[PDB]
Formats: sequence, structure tokens, C-alpha cells
Amino acid sequence: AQIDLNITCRFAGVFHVEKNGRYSISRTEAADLCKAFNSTLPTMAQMEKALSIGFETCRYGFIEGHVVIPRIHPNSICAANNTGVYILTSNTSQYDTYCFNASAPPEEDCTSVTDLPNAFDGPITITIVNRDGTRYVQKGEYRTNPEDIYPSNPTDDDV
Repeated sequence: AQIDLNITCRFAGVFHVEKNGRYSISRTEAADLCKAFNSTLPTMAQMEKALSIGFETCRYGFIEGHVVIPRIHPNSICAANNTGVYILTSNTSQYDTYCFNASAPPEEDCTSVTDLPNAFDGPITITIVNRDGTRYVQKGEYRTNPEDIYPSNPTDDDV
């Protein structure tokens, strides 16, 4: 099995995770990783802290329970105009996700994660792509999506 990960980095102990979805990521896969590296849902506290420490993805990352965009600064330029917990407002699809991991404390760290020691063993290609700063590969289990590799029974309804 294999899976493509995508994280921004772990700032002040907060690392934004994604699952080869980039705007097309669901809570299932996302949340799975966010937890992969001992972390908790993107809370308002973990986000604000990492936001005041100089952290952002300029993208749509899942918050406590809704697609939001970081903007601790009134200098609207990343998202659009609104600052802080910038919720999406366009076509329906998906987005990214954040998660404050107890791993690294309140400090900026971009260390090659590729860890996610909060998962389980498995031939799953856990490759964590660092937004655009780096990309590490690993082998474990957390997404449990073997059908994405070697499908069993192909679906066929519509004629």
C-alpha cells in the first residue's frame, strides 16, 4: 500500500496535515494523520499560538470543525479579506487540515516528520510532503486504504 501526505510544518508545536487531497482532502484521511503524530484537532488555542509565532499555510486548512484560513495579521493578502478563522466560500469539495501535536512544544520546527509514531505498522508508504520545503517518506499504517492500490472488485452500475 501507499499514501501521499502533505503538511506545511510544525510551528510552535503545530503542524498542518493533508492527504494528497489539497483542497480535496477529507476529515477521515486528514484527521488520521493529524493524529498520526500525537496531535489534537485544530483547536482555536493551538492555532492562535502558532499564528502569533509566525505560522501559516496560505491555504484552506480544516479547523476545530470547519475550513478556515490563518490570518493573525490584519494584512489581508493570503486568503482574501477577512482575517482569522477565514471560512471558505466557494464551490463544494474539500480542503486541508491542521493539528497541534504534543510532539514538539510551543516552538517552530520543520524537522523531517516522517514519524507519525502514533500510528501502526504496515507497508503503507507514509510519505509526508512538506508544503514546498521538503518531502520525507516512511512505511507504516494509518489510512488503511489498500483498495487505493490493488483494487479487488471494480464498480460498474451506469451503462
